[PDB]
Amino acid sequence: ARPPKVQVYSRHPAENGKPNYLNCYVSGFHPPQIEIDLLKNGEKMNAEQSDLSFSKDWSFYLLVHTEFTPNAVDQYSCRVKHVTLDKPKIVKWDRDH
Amino acid sequence: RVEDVTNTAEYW
Amino acid sequence: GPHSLSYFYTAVSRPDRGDSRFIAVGYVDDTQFVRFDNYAPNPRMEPRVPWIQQEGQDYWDEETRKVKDNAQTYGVGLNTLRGYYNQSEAGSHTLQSMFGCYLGPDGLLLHGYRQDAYDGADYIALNEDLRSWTAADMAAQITKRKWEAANVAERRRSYLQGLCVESLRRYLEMGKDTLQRAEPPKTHVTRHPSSDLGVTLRCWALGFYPKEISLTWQREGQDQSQDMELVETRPSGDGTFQKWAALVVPPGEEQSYTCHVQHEGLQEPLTLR
Repeated sequence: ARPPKVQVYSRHPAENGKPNYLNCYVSGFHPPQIEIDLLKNGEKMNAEQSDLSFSKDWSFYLLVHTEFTPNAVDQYSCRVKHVTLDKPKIVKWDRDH
Repeated sequence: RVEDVTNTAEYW
Repeated sequence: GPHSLSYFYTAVSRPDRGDSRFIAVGYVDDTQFVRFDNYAPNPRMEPRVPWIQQEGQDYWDEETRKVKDNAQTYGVGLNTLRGYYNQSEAGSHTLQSMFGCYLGPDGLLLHGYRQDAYDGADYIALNEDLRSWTAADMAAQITKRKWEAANVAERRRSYLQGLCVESLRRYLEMGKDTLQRAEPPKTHVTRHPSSDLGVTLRCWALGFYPKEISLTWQREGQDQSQDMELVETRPSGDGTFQKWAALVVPPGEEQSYTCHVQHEGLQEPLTLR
């Protein structure tokens, strides 16, 4: 079993008030059974999930992405459930990383 | 024209 | 570099009896162009980029037929492998396959590959010569033995040398606008007065294609690369990729540090400060 790596980020540099795209990239995990959700202030967002694929070391990766408009109020994060994580791994979004 | 047409496979 | 046509198959057994989930994805270089999933009813091989839509019905019908038969093959393979390893029917298991071809400078196969893995680990692989197999353990040696006696390597090799390269050349022609273009990274350095009188400089490369890129920070007066915070290359969501490399310097040394960016879309290596 291999635990997932999680990155949360915008497609374009975040500008307040300006429409963009929010991505949660989860990689390096096995088995492939995984739950990935994007959260706005803790509540689940409607987002697309890429088709299951894997890297050269056979570990899997998925991308969950959706349109979003960042501001100085709403908080964004990504929650991942996998067998290797005793608790759901939550990574907060940050315009700087 | 892109995927291997496997016939006689179920052969591991 | 040499263009690539690659296929990734994932078959996941279910404890809920007999079927198994089957997912197939196809890439030209780093661009996904087709997908298949047996979960939805009336499942079809489907386009995932505009250019592949230039193909007619017969193409999609043949691809759908072939991947469905492959799916049933991997369903049987999961049970066969479970038998080989003396595992119970209780747990879920996975069977992965990656195969494909690289285009040489003469329009012929440069390198062809086929590899299978069971539960995340190497099961069996076709060798460079495309004529012999490498089994990773004793369970795979039964598969290696069966295959060796049925000349399976021959058909795999005739697929890789024939149909694969010709459809790769065909795909490079159908989407020459986007597939044969290298897109350079849009780079910029952001400054964050964060640490206790320490300044974080982060060098961003955005929107580059293909995947491969080099991001380093160099310090005037030392030759090696400087220690840094480097995130893994990540998809932008539109078919491109992004990356950044950050480091913290004393709050007076901003222009003593240079970020160097190497990407095949750049006419020459890039230097920012």
